[PDB]
Amino acid sequence: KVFGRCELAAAMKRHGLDNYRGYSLGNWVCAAKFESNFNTQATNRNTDGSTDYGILQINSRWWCNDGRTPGSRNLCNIPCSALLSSDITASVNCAKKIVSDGNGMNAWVAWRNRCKGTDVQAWIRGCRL
Ligand SMILES: [Cl-]
Ligand SMILES: [Cl-]
Repeated sequence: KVFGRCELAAAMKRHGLDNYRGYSLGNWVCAAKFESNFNTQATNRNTDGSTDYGILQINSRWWCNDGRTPGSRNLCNIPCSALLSSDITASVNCAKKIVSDGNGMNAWVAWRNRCKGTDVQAWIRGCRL
């Protein structure tokens, strides 16, 4: 599923991401834009043999099981395929664990490089939330 911008904002808000660990909703929308283009089905192989999955490009080395990643810990206790669903519940739950890991949203490279320090509120402008 490719979410609309405000559609994804509303889903993330309903799932409790707005201000989660102090990160306003626009941060999460911005991260998803640059990680996945709001596409739940996005996958990308990493150089180390892991793969990133879903709207927030969650990695198979620590977070989810994809059956093919060396050193996998599956800390979210979910198959990586669950992170590709049109229902973002599993991605949100796992993202909550990731953002609580100590480095906040710096865990998402695209967030640090493209969202951090910018007017992230722009990502929710116009939405009825
Ligand atoms: Cl915001
Ligand atoms: Cl933080």
